[PDB]
Amino acid sequence: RDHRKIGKQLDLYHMQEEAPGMVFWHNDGWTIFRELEVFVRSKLKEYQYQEVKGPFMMDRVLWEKTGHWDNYKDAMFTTSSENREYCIKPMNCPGHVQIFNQGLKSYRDLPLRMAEFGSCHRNEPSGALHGLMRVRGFTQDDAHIFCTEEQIRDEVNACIRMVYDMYSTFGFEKIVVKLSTRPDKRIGSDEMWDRAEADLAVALEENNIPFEYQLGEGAFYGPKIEFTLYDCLDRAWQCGTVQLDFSLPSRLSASYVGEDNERKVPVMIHRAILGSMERFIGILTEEFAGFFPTWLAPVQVVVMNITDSQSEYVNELTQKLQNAGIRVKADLRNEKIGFKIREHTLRRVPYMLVCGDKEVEAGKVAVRTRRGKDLGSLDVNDVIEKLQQEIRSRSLQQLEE
Amino acid sequence: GRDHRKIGKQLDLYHMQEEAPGMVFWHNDGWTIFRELEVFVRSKLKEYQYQEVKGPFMMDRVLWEKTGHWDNYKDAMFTTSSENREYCIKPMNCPGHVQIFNQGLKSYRDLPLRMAEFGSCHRNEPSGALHGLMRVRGFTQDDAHIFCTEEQIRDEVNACIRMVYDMYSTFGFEKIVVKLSTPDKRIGSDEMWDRAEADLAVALEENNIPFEYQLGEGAFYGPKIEFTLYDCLDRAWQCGTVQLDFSLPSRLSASYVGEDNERKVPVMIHRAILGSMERFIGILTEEFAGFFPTWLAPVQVVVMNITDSQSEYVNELTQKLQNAGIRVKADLRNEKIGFKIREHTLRRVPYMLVCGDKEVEAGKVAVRTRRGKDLGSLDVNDVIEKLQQEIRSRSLQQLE
Ligand SMILES: C[C@@H](O)[C@H](N)C(=O)N(CCCCCn1cnc2cc(Br)c(Cl)cc2c1=O)Cc1cccc(-c2ccc3c(c2)CNC3=O)c1
Ligand SMILES: C[C@@H](O)[C@H](N)C(=O)N(CCCCCn1cnc2cc(Br)c(Cl)cc2c1=O)Cc1cccc(-c2ccc3c(c2)CNC3=O)c1
Ligand SMILES: [Zn+2]
Ligand SMILES: [Zn+2]
Repeated sequence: RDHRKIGKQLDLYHMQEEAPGMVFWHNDGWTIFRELEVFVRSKLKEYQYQEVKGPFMMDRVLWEKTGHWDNYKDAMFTTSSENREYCIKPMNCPGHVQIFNQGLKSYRDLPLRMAEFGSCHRNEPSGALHGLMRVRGFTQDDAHIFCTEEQIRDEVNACIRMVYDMYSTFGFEKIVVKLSTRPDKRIGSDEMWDRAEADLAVALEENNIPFEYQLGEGAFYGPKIEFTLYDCLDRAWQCGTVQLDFSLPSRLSASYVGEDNERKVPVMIHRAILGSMERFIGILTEEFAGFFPTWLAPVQVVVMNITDSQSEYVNELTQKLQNAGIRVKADLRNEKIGFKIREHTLRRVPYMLVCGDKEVEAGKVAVRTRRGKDLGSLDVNDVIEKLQQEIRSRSLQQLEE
Repeated sequence: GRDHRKIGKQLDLYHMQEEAPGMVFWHNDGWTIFRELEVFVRSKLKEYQYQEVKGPFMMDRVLWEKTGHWDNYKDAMFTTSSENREYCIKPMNCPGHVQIFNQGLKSYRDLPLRMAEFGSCHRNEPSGALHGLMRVRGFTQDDAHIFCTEEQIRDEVNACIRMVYDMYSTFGFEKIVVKLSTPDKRIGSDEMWDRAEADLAVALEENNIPFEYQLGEGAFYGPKIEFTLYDCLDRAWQCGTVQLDFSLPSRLSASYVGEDNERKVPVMIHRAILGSMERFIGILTEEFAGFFPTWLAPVQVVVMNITDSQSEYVNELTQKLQNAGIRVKADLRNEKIGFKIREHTLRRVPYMLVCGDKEVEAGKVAVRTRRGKDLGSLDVNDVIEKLQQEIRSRSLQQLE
């Protein structure tokens, strides 16, 4: 269960010292990545998020106004052009605000949920890099919610439900939650912090979630909830975060027209559920030990013949699975069936549809799982329908009997 | 008029600001168009048997010096530093494709290798030469690199040519001008070039493509075919390029084991069809004047009521359309039908479905196009089936 080994074995990705902590995604690895994007994208639609794309770099002058510059200048990649310095974004928040500030905003437009698969870059020390876990070039399942103070509880509530919903898909039901409270050096009144910390607390209570405090461990611009998941080895991974921000909107001159017609500053909620797509793929790899659920599998089905006599049955059957939308390959090589099964089992293909003389004559197919189970000879159409159901529902488990 | 900058703001597709010169902020409706365009290309990538990869945002200046590109293009390259090492923010995806190829023992049977990528690229263009989505600093390339044998070239260039006219046809671009670039300075032998310039020439003749030679403007590393498509205003846009590279593979230690077990440096075909995804979206925005084909439209359908009596019938039809894979919104606002229909006609919504008492009673729906054509009250299921076909076929034309 090492993502760096399974990564080389299943030809998912590689990394080089010409680009430290920046992944080269091969075909099969990029297929897992994109299928994860499609999953999150379906949750963005379900939870009523917009999806945007922001530039890779912006003026240092803009990044200076955020108040992150002095603290994290050493971690930020810079580049120059025509006597102007540009930062390579390590965060998507300031870009999301620029999009928000285009056109006059109203109380009617809030809550405004702005998601992005934000390609971010951090100048992290090369010694502290490790595979897909610690990287320089990463992609966040990021979003920023612009809302009123009245709307915070409802929006954090929705973020909490979204976290547990998405984690359940991958079989993560043991979640540790930590609410980080006002730090010694903070912006805003104590009353603002009382309400904000309460808003996160009540939201967790409203979802019947037991949690604990990380005292004074909150950011200077507001308190945060952090979600830690436990894999099948009972190893703790901090992935999810819901962070309140009473600073950045004001800094970058974000405003809307209230119901009383008074120009107000929106509250910003920073939220990431998976956190780093690269790290989460890393975690899933070790979690499943290369046995990715069918919907994530780079190749979901290999249709294979015993002899040359079934070559055209395989081609017709491969075409049907293709048309059904299943990631299917044909193995028509001059090799024994045991060799074919052995090779595709090693590559962790969920299903191997074996076609012999008896399968052709009956219009059926023999299904073998990568675990080595034999489901017997089934009707071709009934099998496709079942594989479609297993993919559509993003099921963790394979076909029974 | 049909300015992509004006339409971009009107339909909330994109914005650009001085804090990021020649860099696009893709808003929700604009990012929807962008992604549908990616899905379209991916459908062609599957059809023409292309694998899809993703490369690093930046690589060491050492690698870009080995390519020979630093020499004359360093002034148009973005550079950053980390731990006393200089890195180049890539203006191209070619070197990164070779690194993926180099990882794994490549044989002659693994050729041809068709490696595609939506390559996030950056070049430091003069700020004065920037305009809209057409000339930018930060762009996205529908790029691919074909690793093939010297003999496989002509066939793999045919596929490329076929793929160009195929993809251009979808958006309704039939007027294409082609140019074969043959230079005083060059790598390798004159016999090599006599076959390389002929591989491109015969491929265009076989396909009955009239082309004009551009003697000199090719490259030292090999010749190129440039494709220029024409919009409804007869404006020229050089979008497609097919470039043969004999240098970069060898210069970046690329090799495959041949049929005779001899280590041969593979030939690299550089191909981009749309070119810049943002520029194409720019051309498309002006071509259609914001009236995007249904399959590209940010919002494809709006379902609306005449009174609060049909509100539930609307919410149900909305769900059935959403379940059918159609981008649909419901308009149950207390506004006159003429107000509603104008707003979605202004937003260039292909289809406006209106639900009156007569529509509810018959299980039907009144269909109006953004062109103002009243198609009348039709069976709900027959409409959804007709809309599905229009989207899944990527039809330029609406229901008449
Ligand atoms: C949730 C999202 O909207 C938010 N914007 C964000 O990105 N956050 C929230 C907390 C910020 C604390 C303060 N903080 C922390 N680190 C910084 C680093 C830099 Br550089 C700069 Cl300029 C600012 C900061 C900064 O404000 C950080 C965040 C959240 C989730 C995963 C990751 C994350 C995950 C994996 C990796 C990395 C980051 C870097 N290398 C990896 O391998 C980062
Ligand atoms: C087809 C694809 O695989 C190919 N590799 C490629 O990227 N090419 C073609 C090969 C010519 C090399 C000459 N050339 C031109 N400019 C450079 C700039 C830099 Br910086 C560097 Cl390092 C090298 C070069 C360089 O070799 C460049 C290419 C192809 C198609 C569209 C565009 C292109 C389209 C739109 C925009 C830009 C570029 C920049 N700003 C825009 O708005 C660029
Ligand atoms: Zn943020
Ligand atoms: Zn190239």
